[PDB]
Amino acid sequence: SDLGKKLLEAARAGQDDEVRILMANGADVNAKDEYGLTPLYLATAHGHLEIVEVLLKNGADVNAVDAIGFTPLHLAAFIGHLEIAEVLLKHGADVNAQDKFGKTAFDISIGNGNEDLAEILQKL
Repeated sequence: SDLGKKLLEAARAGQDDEVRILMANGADVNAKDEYGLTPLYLATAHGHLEIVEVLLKNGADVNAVDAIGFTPLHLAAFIGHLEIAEVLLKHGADVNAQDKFGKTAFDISIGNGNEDLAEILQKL
């Protein structure tokens, strides 16, 4: 909560080393900000691969959703971040998870012309 706020801030700002320190001190990996978002979502939104990997290793929730029902996998599909998608899948991101309008991460990747990301999703 105190450390959760600091963790949300470090994820937003791409502060890799601050994230590692906060993990080492037991910060809430799934802290939520006033927008209802978690460090994993925020780091994914920014393309911060190292921070994503660290959060996942410390138990970050892959099923956390935003206001439209986007999981971090949906967001990675939208932005086209191949490596972040791959690590989310390795940690159990649900390839069948549907947003508010019934779209899977695959659907999102195709809608946003991210062909390479669509391929890794189709494979699973």
